[PDB]
Amino acid sequence: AVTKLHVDSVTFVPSVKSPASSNPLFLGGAGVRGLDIQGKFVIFTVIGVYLEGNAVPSLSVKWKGKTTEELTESIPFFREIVTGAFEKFIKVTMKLPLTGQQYSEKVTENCVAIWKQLGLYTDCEAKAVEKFLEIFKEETFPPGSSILFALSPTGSLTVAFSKDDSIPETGIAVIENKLLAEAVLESIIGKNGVSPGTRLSVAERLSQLMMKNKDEKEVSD
Repeated sequence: AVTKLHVDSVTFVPSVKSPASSNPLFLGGAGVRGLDIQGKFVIFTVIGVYLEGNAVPSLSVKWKGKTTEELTESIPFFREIVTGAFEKFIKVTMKLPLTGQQYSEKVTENCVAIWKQLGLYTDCEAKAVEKFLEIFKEETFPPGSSILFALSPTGSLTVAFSKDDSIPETGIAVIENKLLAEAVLESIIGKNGVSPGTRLSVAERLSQLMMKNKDEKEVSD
């Protein structure tokens, strides 16, 4: 069930080693981030989402048996993935050239308003966003380069970069803020996310994996 995925011209492998924990993570799903510009659907980035193996049995408790459609429309299901006490990893590969400032401002364009809406915006989050922006401030990402995000089980966000599809053995910096960490993944597969394709892909694959898990345990190690 955990096969590689070909999205646009990129190929996401079945498993990657987390630059933060060095633990293996399986390919949950992949898709593109694009938008209609003057009549043409322009693809900006190609995204892959990886999850920790223990996430399958964890999610199975409440979601085993749900169909792809049921999981795709489920706000609670994806919120459980985003806030789950397990590691998540995101590989964002550029198709179009993007500057670190453009990209970082795009990923965080809604989180502040969202946190204020929920009454959760504190100085900790303000500092986290500032740090996030500083990390990307002077970076440039040509087509083919990648931005890697590792979300720890407790909410720490590790940021790393790559010139291609390779995954570095360690990250660049870590932002210790659960809300910002979750916001990065939410911006992709959440209800207000930018990639319907990635959300659908994750739903489809997890629906199948949760009905297997038991005695197949394909996400072990």
